Amino acid sequence: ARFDSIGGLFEDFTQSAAQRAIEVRTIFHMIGDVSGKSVLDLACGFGFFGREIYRRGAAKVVGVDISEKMIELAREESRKYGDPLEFHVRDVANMEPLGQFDLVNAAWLFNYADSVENLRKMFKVVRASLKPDGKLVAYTVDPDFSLAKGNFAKYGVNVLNERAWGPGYRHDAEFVTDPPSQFSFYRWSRADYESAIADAGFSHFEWQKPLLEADDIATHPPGFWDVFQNNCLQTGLVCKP
Ligand SMILES: Nc1ncnc2c1ncn2[C@@H]1O[C@H](CSCC[C@H](N)C(=O)O)[C@@H](O)[C@H]1O
Ligand SMILES: Cn1ncnc2c(=O)n(C)c(=O)nc1-2
Repeated sequence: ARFDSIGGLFEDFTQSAAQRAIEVRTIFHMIGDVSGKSVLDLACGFGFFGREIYRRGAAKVVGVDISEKMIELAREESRKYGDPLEFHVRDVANMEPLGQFDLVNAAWLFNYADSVENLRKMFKVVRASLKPDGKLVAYTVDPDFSLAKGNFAKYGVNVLNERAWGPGYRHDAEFVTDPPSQFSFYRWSRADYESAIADAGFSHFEWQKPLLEADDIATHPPGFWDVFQNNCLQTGLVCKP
């Protein structure tokens, strides 16, 4: 697992990157009220979203990550904060269902599907993890990002290259950390996302713009967010059966 070599540097990135506050705000906007819900947090990393979802009143939270090192970090945080989250090491593309939840949160899962066939398998696994009236809240790479239109290093993610891969693109990148931490991600097209969504059994879905807000603009020099708005690397997504 690539994040076995990143470990705590990812949390360092979340504390220094300008984009992270926008991601977090947008995701909690899409999630809404979590009181009493069962929640599955996929690609959970050290558990940030599932843990804050628990703190906001969720009934039960389970986290899944392909990285044994990241899950060991997640488990240690739960011990440190005395919280009841449970974690599993799995590749979400090939995992067996863990129950049916009110809410699946997948912040930075689908951009790690390394083929369009695995993108489709992931959406089917998510649908099988949902009750009929549940919902998926996802955060992923915007299909329209183009490396030539502007890099994202000033917001925290230095994208290094761009290469055709299957019907999409693959990108090497690094989180802007001390020292930088390398990873690779995949940019699948909007059509392929929407096809994977429909074929998994989600009859409703909507893309969600990142919630850049007035105070974000006020606390940087004018134009700081121009690349973020003109060549955004990220987008939200909500799906319902
Ligand atoms: N196929 C897969 N199945 C499960 N987890 C995966 C995966 N591919 C990548 N990941 C995990 O996805 C995580 C991306 S980092 C994002 C962590 C967390 N969602 C947060 O936003 O705070 C890493 O921990 C990585 O190991
Ligand atoms: C995990 N994670 N966290 C924050 N931001 C990103 C990101 O921009 N991209 C492109 C990405 O693949 N993964 C991210």
